[PDB]
Amino acid sequence: DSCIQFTRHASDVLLNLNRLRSRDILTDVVIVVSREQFRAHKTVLMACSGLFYSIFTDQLKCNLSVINLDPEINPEGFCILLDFMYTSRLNLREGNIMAVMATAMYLQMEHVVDTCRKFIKASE
Amino acid sequence: DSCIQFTRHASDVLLNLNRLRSRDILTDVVIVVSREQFRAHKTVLMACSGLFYSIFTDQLKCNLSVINLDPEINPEGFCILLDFMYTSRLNLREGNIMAVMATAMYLQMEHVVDTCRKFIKASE
Amino acid sequence: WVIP
Amino acid sequence: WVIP
Ligand SMILES: O=C1Cc2cc(Nc3ncncc3Cl)ccc2N1
Ligand SMILES: O=C1Cc2cc(Nc3ncncc3Cl)ccc2N1
Ligand SMILES: [Cl-]
Ligand SMILES: [Cl-]
Repeated sequence: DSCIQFTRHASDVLLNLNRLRSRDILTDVVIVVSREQFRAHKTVLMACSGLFYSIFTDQLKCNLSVINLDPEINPEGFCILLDFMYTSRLNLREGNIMAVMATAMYLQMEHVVDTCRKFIKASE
Repeated sequence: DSCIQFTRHASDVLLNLNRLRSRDILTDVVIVVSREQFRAHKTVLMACSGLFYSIFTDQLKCNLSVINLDPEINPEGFCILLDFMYTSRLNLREGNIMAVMATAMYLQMEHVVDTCRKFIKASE
Repeated sequence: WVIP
Repeated sequence: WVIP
């Protein structure tokens, strides 16, 4: 087509989605991790994660307001990834890289799994 | 902080939100324009428009599944702007610029209003 | 704004 | 990935 494009549009949208999350506006699901609860927007979770995409496209699960993750999932690893989903920023540290990579593999967040693999390989 | 950032994350999220819109997945509102109906996600509309932000933060309106726009709003102008919201791409043409600017002013989409004003000024 |  |  002959469209023009606003360079900062996608970033501004994500920033506003994160402001709605902060203020708990229009959040429609609770993600339960080892008895730690995280409120989010189903559409943002689906846009970021192959696991959430599969869950919320399921005819029965699409209607659930609570999703319980596998007990092996670490709440801090989940929190870091949820923050990444809403900001593009990943708080990757020596002390959390293993939990973050394991959580990203479970959530099916391929780009996160990729940078974790590379950061681990650099330290060996 | 000491975060790393994935450059394409915001764009990939918006692309996935637009794929959900295309497939009518988890859309939660119908926007009615001069008897033309547009399905969308309330959170994306709020992230893009000052008008939708005000509407869906209202304690009564946040629960509506149908929103009727002012009858002076042109459905094509709305369609072009809804496409912009989900893609960052604006189909701005000599034949639609007046309707697009009027719709962007009503929807409170300041960056769109800005480029319309500049494109109009260049033609005078 | 840019030409994409 | 970048340093923001
Ligand atoms: O690594 C990843 C990130 C990711 C996101 C999604 N999301 C969607 N895919 C296609 N159409 C719509 C949506 Cl919402 C699916 C798989 C994966 N895998
Ligand atoms: O031009 C514009 C675009 C736009 C978007 C919004 N959205 C939000 N603002 C702040 N926190 C959350 C959200 Cl969702 C408000 C005003 C305007 N004005
Ligand atoms: Cl990812
Ligand atoms: Cl705008």
